[PDB]
Amino acid sequence: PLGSAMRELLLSDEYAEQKRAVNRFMLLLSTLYSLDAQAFAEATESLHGRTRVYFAADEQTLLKNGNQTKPKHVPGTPYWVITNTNTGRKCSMIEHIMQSMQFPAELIEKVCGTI
Amino acid sequence: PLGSAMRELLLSDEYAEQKRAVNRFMLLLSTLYSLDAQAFAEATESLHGRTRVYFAADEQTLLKNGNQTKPKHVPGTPYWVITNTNTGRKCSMIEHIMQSMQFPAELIEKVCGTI
DNA sequence: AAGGATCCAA
DNA sequence: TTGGATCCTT
DNA sequence: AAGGATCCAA
DNA sequence: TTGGATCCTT
Repeated sequence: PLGSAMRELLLSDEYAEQKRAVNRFMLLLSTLYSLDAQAFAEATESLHGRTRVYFAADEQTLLKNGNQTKPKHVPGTPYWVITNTNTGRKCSMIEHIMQSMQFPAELIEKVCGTI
Repeated sequence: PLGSAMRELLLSDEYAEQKRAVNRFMLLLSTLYSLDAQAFAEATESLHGRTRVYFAADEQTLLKNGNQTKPKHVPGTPYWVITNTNTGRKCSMIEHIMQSMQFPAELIEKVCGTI
């Protein structure tokens, strides 16, 4: 929908610069939140593991529940994310934040493909 | 609903006779189908394993998918069921036929408690 | 010799 | 944390 | 001395 | 067959 903007970013030199997964991941998060803060926020609440919390508004909440997790700082928004995850999980946290955001499954597979 | 009939069976001297789980389970399936053949039937279609079929209209359909399974014969109706299953599963197949059939969760835990 | 837990594969 | 089915006996 | 497979618990 | 977090290095 507004996911033509996501496309821009997949193609962007900046997205391309990034050499690490972690890094593409935060850029996705950051941009998504910059589209709909709202839809992102909702998207987030439903996202978490068995025992670990994934997003949260501050470093600490994440350090508590689930222990070695790598609370990365702030995307470019007001959230904090877990980083101690292989790319698979990295992917699905995006699959999820994107499904709840109503992005076409076509995009989604692409996006996850680049991470 | 018509689950007071179920309640009579849990109490019945007949249900009480059976000493093995299998037998109680067959008596359940058997009784349930007697209530609503139609609702039993729809209940059934959704019930199956990763790779075994659980219910079927004949012994062979079962023997084929999945391998030692113990096609038991017939309840007292027209179906055939898998038997090579521990009590647990024997349970959840009842839990399933039963939720789909709209019995109150209260009953259901009871029932599955007596298997 | 049937039944079913207990163990192993997704 | 579900499901298959060996394989050890309630 | 971060990143993220792997490898191990539900 | 998913989620943790070790623990070996793209």
